[PDB]
Amino acid sequence: VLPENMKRYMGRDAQRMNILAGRIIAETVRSTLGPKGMDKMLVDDLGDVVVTNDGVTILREMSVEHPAAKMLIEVAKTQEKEVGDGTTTAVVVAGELLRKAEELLDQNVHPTIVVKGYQAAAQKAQELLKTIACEVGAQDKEILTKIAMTSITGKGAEKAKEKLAEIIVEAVSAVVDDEGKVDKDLIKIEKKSGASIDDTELIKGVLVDKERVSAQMPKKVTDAKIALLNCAIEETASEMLKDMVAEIKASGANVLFCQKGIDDLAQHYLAKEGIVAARRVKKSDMEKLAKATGANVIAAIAALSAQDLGDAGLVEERKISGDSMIFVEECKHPKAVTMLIRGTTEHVIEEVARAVDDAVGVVGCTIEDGRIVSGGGSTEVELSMKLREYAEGISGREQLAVRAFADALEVIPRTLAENAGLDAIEILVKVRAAHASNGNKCAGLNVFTGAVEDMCENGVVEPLRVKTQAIQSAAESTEMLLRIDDVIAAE
Amino acid sequence: VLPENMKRYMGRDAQRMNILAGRIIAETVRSTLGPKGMDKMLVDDLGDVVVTNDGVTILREMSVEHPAAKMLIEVAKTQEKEVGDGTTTAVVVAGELLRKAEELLDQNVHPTIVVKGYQAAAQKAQELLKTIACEVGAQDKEILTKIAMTSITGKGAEKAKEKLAEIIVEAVSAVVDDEGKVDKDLIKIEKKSGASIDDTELIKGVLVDKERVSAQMPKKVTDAKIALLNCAIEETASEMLKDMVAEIKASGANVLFCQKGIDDLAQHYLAKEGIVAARRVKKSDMEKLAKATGANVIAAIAALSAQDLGDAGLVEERKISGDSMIFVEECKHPKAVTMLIRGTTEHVIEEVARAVDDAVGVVGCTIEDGRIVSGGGSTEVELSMKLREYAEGISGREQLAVRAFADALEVIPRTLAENAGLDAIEILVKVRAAHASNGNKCAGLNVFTGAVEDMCENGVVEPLRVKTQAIQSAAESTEMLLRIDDVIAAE
Amino acid sequence: VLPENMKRYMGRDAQRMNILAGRIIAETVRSTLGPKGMDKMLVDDLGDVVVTNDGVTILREMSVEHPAAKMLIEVAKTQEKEVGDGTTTAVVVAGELLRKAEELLDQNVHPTIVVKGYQAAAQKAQELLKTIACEVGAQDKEILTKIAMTSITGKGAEKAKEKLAEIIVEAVSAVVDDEGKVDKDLIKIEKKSGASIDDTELIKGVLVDKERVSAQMPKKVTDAKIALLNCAIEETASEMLKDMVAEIKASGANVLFCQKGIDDLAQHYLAKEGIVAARRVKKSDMEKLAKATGANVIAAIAALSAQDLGDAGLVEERKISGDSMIFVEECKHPKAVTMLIRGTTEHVIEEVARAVDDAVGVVGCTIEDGRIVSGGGSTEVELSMKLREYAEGISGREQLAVRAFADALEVIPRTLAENAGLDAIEILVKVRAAHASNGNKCAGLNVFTGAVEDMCENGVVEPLRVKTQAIQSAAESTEMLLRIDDVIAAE
Amino acid sequence: VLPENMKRYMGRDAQRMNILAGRIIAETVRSTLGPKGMDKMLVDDLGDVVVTNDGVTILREMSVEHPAAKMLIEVAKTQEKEVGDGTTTAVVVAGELLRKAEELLDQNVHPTIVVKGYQAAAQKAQELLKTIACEVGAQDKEILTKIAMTSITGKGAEKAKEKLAEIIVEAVSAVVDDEGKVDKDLIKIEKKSGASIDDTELIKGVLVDKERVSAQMPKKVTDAKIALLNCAIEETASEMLKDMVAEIKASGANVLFCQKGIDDLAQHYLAKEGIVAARRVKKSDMEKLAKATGANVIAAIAALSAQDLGDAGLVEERKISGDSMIFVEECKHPKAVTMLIRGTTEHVIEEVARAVDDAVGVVGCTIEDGRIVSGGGSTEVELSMKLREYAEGISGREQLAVRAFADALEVIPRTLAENAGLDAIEILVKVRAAHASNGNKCAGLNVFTGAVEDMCENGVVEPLRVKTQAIQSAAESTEMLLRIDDVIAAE
Repeated sequence: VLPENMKRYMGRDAQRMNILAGRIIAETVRSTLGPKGMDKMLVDDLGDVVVTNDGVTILREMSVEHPAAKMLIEVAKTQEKEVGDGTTTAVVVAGELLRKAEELLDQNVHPTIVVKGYQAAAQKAQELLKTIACEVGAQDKEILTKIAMTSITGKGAEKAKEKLAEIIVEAVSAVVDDEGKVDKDLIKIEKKSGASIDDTELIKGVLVDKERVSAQMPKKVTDAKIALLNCAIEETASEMLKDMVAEIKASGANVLFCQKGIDDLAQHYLAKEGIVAARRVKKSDMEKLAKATGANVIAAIAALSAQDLGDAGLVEERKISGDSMIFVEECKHPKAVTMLIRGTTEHVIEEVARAVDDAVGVVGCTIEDGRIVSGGGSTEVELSMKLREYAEGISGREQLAVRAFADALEVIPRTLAENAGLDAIEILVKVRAAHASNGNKCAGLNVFTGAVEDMCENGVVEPLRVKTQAIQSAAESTEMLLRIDDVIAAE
Repeated sequence: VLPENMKRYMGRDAQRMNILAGRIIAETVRSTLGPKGMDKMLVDDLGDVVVTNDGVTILREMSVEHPAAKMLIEVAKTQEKEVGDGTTTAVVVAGELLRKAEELLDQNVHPTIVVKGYQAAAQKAQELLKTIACEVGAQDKEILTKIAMTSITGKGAEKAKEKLAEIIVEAVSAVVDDEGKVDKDLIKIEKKSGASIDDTELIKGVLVDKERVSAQMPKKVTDAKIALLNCAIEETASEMLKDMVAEIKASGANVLFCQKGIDDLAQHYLAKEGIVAARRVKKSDMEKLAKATGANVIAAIAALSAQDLGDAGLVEERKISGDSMIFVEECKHPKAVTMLIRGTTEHVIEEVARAVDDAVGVVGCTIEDGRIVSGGGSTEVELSMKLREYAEGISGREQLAVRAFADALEVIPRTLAENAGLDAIEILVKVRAAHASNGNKCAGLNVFTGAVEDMCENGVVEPLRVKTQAIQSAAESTEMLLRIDDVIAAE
Repeated sequence: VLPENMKRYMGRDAQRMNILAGRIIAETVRSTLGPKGMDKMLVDDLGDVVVTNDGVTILREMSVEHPAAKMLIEVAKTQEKEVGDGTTTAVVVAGELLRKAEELLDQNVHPTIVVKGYQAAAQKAQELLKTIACEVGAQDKEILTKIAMTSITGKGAEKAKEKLAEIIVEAVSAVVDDEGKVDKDLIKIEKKSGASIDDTELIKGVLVDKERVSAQMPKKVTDAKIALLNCAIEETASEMLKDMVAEIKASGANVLFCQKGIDDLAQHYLAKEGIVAARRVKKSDMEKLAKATGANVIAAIAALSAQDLGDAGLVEERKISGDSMIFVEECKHPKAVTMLIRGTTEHVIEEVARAVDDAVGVVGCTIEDGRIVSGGGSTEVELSMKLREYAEGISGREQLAVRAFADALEVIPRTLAENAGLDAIEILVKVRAAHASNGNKCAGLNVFTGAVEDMCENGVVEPLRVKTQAIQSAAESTEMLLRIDDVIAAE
Repeated sequence: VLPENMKRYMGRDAQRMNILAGRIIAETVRSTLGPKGMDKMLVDDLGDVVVTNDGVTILREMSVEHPAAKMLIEVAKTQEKEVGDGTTTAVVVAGELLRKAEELLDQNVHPTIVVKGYQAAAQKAQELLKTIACEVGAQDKEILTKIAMTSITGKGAEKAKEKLAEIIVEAVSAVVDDEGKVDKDLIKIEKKSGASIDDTELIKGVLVDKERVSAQMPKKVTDAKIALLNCAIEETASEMLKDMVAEIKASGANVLFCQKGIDDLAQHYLAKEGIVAARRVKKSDMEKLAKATGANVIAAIAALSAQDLGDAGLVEERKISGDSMIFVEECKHPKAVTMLIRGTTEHVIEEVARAVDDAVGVVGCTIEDGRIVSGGGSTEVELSMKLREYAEGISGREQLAVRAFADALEVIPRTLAENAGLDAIEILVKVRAAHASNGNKCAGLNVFTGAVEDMCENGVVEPLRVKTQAIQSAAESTEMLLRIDDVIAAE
């Protein structure tokens, strides 16, 4: 039926096969866990080399075959859609949770007991997270930079984490509009090598990596009237093409962004009419320009009127690290901003671009949801403490799964310290002792100095939503696996 | 003749081969039997992963080769066409019934005796079901929610089974029209992630997952005049295309649903005329809109007149979980309603969508047929009791098959308790003892607590039709097999 | 010469090969012999599963290779063309007749003797059948239902054999026209699941499984003027297509049956003119409609005139088991009727449809030929008795073949009782004893109770033609084989 | 040079190879020899099964490879072209004649002696046949039915040989025209199942298996004006096609036979003009109709005039065994007649059709040549007697071949009696004794009773031409072989 080399497992072997498939990914990602964790280099058939620490990105780029690992990927994609960050943590938690479930199955605990115990403990776990959640001001500069920096740290770019936090916090508050909802789509991530990471700046306008199509055209336009055409400026015969250019002139437009190309013949006439133009404009760029300038993207020139033109106070061609780019600024009511990321190398600012793509997200989450929690594994410990007590009240066979559920959380405090090169046993004893006496607001592990520390005092915090989503996704994906006991695959 | 690997059986081996083919499916489905049963993950050649408990769906998606299993599938499809739910139960009953038939053949009971005895006992079985059938009010809220919840339970979504029963009972009574017949086609199943299961609501109108094709177009239309065109709004030259748009305007239409695409050039002119439009409308959507608004779907614009326009009090673009959808509501006499299913994950509400597709069905059956019966295997036990007495009066060789027929019903009480992890022997003794003394309205097994209970008191009931169809289909499909003694297959 | 695997026989081996080829089919069909016989499931390369007891149908669907079995098929097709029923009996009789012929060849009886003896005994056999033939009234309700029921019995549908006999007897007398000839082509066999077998009814008009192509069109037409066009209602441009519709209107036609499709544009204009239409009409349907309404099927609209329109008192769209069908009734002089077969399942009424296709045939034969005979093997016994006496008068070597010819008839009394599970020896002794003393009108075997009974008293009779055709075809096909002693096949 | 499997013989081995090749066919046909002989079933690659006794037909249908057997086939085709019947006899005589020649070659008789002796004896053999030839009246009813019946006997259809002889004798005398020559092409052989062999009748007119193309057209035409067109009645546009129909009407034609198709549009207009039409008319049918009616087959309608129309008193559509056929009768001077052959089965009248194709031939030969001879091997014996005496006068080595030539004739008296199952030795002694004493008009073997009888008294005779052609063809084809001593074949 199947290619010679392909193997099949069934019944209890299908269960172990599935846990092992989950173990392959879970083991792969848990080595990237933490600020002191490693990264993966994925190299495709075409020679494209992608180096990252992002779990779902690794899972999207690599070649995963087994359905079990493919449903794990779906969980990783949920993590991205909801939080962005914590892609590793989510898989690691679910990984150990599955290991504990398989140990229960080995201990002759019926799958219906494992499911019940997990779903029970997860319901209380989220109640406990909401109980220990610390309320903060949605627009508090301090916590806004604390959330941001938490994600930033453990990266080479953390040398400028103060500048990075500044740019992201301001960008979020800029685009939040009302009080409030943060739409990431209002902030563009633009990256150009040159200068360093400290130089990165937020530009309240639209910056595109385009130049003025002809050396004969003006290098700047003031009180700019922006026209957006998706139809190429290409017409046979210079008489009709000239009329086209005269029609663009007739609109009162001074700046022309064409999604498609512009014929060299048209570029001559466009220059004669004093019209500055940029061709081959990205679909995204056409949209950002419409958002900022209020320009209306027109299909057919016949539909283009003076009322379809957008406004910009100044559209100017500027050079950065030698490269000519167009800055669209001083717009009446720009609904888009551009973050210009600087750095010593393209590949460095490629990492920064992704790092801040997350940071700008989690800061927005912190504003939208005014509950944050301490990091360094403090919450996971709190949950281990209280759920162990709950397990005793629950009793029966269910107490077996509930105890394992709570204990599963210890893979994070442990593997974190393991990647830090710390004593797995002693760290866990000293952290749990310090947590138990001092509290959750006086705990967690600082792998940066290699000692138990007050994570909250040190500004090591993360949104409640991140923590509760991690529990939600992990628990329901574990139950998902547990619900399946028969795999029917086509050839 | 046949590919090396393919095997052939003949005569008595063809009989055993056929029973074994039926055993393969019957064994596969009986593991999914009950609220505490498992589910199957079917993964095709393209990577599509489908996780379900539905028997016929499993049989449609999987690759079945043997003609015997393919005719079993036809039985499973009959179960869907008639009842929807109970796809597993029907196969399991028929499975054991075939096993009992093969035991009779082993006991040297002529196939004509097995057929006669089964057809005889099945005739009395349906008389017995009609005898024990409990009459209920067709519009009794209580029994309507009891039928609904019976199907709902054993699912993760049962946490909100009260909300789900509420939505389905109201939806059925809404579309029933006269007293009465329930047409499922009048209720749309729409599912969008966001919120939870408690939030699911019934919208007396038509909701489609479409947006306003241009940002320039109005976001809502009051006293809406809906036009339905299946011809794409695509015409070479802006003069003729403009005339087309002017012709749509001429109708008095304000809302335009086009089954095909709308050219960007047309979208400009449509906006200029204040016409709101949605393109690429699904064939189903074009029909639901015609049903609700009374709009007449027009092929050629030449045929479109003002008399072909449908009415809606308000057609409005609303965002749900960020996604823009069109709500068509306040129609004069809407003949279609939309059930908007909410939940924390797309894959969760994918299961809810199917769960309520059945629930809305069986509630409609309960209204149309005012007879319901107790669940938990109580009927199957009653039948075992009375048919054993009947068997004694029948006598001859026929009594052998009649006794086996009645005993075959015990696979359900047994496998149910087996999936529950209960004592197969003791449960059956305690249930049959409790049934015999207390009655059928004071019996059945509650696998939810793992004890014999009053299923009727607990609202664990199902339509008589479900139970009688299970007997009808199983008995005639067993006889079908029994009638065939020679398999003639092409290469 | 031939593919490795293919075998060749010659001379006396060609004779045995041919008898064995005849034995393969004869043995296959004799297991289906009788009301208590079995059926065959034929499954082709495409997955099509056909379950039947009809001999020629089995022979048409299966893959027969040997020329000898292919000429046997030709005999089976003659049986269908003449009688319809008795497809098994004919082959079984010929099968044993060939076995007896091969025994004679083994006994060193020259093929010219075997041929002479068979042709001699067959000439007297038909004289004997005409001698014992019982004359009945051509329009006697009683014998008409007896002939019908004889064919019907031994089927699951026999539970309603009284309703079925009623429908067929009335349908035959309805279409017989003069006194008389019954043309089966005047009775349509239509089958729709829903209800049961008792509900089957005869509709003196034409019922087609078509709906009203548009929801805008009238759902019924009174004093209907039916138009029949085989040209599709498809014309480029709405001006010419409108003129086409106006031309149909001009005819005075109110109902339009188009053999081909109808363009959606035309469906709009057709509705505007109040013309009801059905497209994709089957070639057969176009003919039945012409027969009933007297409508003239027109190729080109140019040829269509008001004189070409047929009449129906009422053409109405009605729903049955939910499905929309068109009933064409109250026609002035309908020359076609439709039998609407009801039942609990499509596959059940698929069997009923074939069962009554035969029943309506043999009743027509009984009317056309006023001679019928008793069943249960009574005639075959009578023939064994008298031909044994004739054999003695004939003498010589010819008497050897004549004795074997008469004895060959015993395969039917025997295999019938064998399929019934009765004593092959004792049954034959008790039947022949009862026949010899009481007569042919006081004999035959009742396999329904498993005892010798008066088949005539019990209404177990069949047309003389059936019995005499069985002898004619079997004898001449045996002689056919006997005449061939050399097989010359191409590669 | 040649495919592995192919063999080559040379010199004396080429001679034996050639005799063996002739023996293969000669042995194959001699089993079909006589009224009590067998037949052959030839089955091709497409599944076509042809059962016959005709030698040349067997040789045409089978696959013959060897050049020697292929030249034997040419002899068999000469037999058909000249006589028709006696295809077996001719080969058998030549077969033994070749065997006797090979025995002579074995006896060291030079091929020049074998040739000389055969050519010598064959010259006297034909003189002897003309000497014993019995003169009969060319139009003597009695001998005309005797010749006919001789060919007819030994067939299942001989039960009606009196009816068959009647039809053929009348048909021949009908078409003979002058005194005389019989042209078989003037008699059509038409066969339709239904009725029996006694019912076969001769229709002095033309019967074709065609119907009236439209139900709207007249079913009969009196004083019919027949038009013959080989151009299809197919014209784009109804205006030009109508003019075409009007042009046919203009001719005065009432009946139209079109060799090609007739468009449905034309069939409408043809009916409106009262023109009856039949399409797809066979090329042969177009010719027979021209012969009978005197109608002139026209290519282009432009060439069709009123003078080209043929006459028939009545052209009428009649049903036979249900099938609609056209009878063209009462023509002024019909030059064609149709023999309508009836019978219980298509395959039976397929044999009758060929049987009478010969019978009508040999009766014509008997009229054209007023010499006939006795059958039953009487002539062959006479020749053995006289040629033995001649051999003695001839002497030398030539006498060896001449003796063998005469003795070769004994294969017919012998193999005939062998197929009859009679004593090969005793029969030949009793026949030769009876012949020698009583004469040739008082001899021959009657295989029908299995005794020597007076063949002439019993009406067992055949045309002299048949007998003399058998000698001519056999002798010259033997010499042909004898003349070749070297076979040069291409790869």
